[PDB]
Amino acid sequence: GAMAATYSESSILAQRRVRKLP
Amino acid sequence: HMSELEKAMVALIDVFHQYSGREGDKHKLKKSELKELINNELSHFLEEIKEQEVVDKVMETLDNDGDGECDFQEFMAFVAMVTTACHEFF
Amino acid sequence: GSHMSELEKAMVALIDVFHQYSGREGDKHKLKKSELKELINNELSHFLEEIKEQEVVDKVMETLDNDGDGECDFQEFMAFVAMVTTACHEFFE
Ligand SMILES: [Ca+2]
Ligand SMILES: [Ca+2]
Ligand SMILES: [Ca+2]
Ligand SMILES: [Ca+2]
Ligand SMILES: [Cl-]
Repeated sequence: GAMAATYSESSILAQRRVRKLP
Repeated sequence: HMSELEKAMVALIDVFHQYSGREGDKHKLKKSELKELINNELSHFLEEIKEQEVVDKVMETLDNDGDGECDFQEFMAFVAMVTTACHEFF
Repeated sequence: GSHMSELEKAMVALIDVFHQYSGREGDKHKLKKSELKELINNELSHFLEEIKEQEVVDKVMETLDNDGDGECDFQEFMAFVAMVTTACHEFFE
């Protein structure tokens, strides 16, 4: 049980070019 | 042919939608929803949350627009924090 | 619950895909522009447009790189994943 105490332009470009479906 | 990375991303959306949708604002996580997510879905990585003070601290950290709740963008920051912390202990 | 959750297995898949690409060349704990490109073109082929121009990978790495070493460590990669996931969500409203 290795747990912590819970206190711890180009992307629009490559998301815009996601064009498909004629 | 969707990839492991992409499936992983979609599951993040799905787990957010599941918990945000229970109570109140169906698109945001309130404290109680956030706490259940951590106790039900992150139990092998995070220590159980039992105290309200802790829920409070976590939400305050995550909440960047000051509405007391956690939207998806704020949740993704949470997943990055946590995932990064685990990567460091593996 | 006691089983690894869908969430926990997603996180694990993120760690694995990173080390899967970061381990190829040079530093095994970082993605050079070379390695980042391959990751994007093969694993985000439904979310991001394929990269084939050098000008592009230059710009992507510049934005991801906050410590200024010209490479992407895990923390920086998680930021990238956060950014992309947020976008797909945004395209589901
Ligand atoms: Ca809610
Ligand atoms: Ca908020
Ligand atoms: Ca490398
Ligand atoms: Ca770096
Ligand atoms: Cl949503």
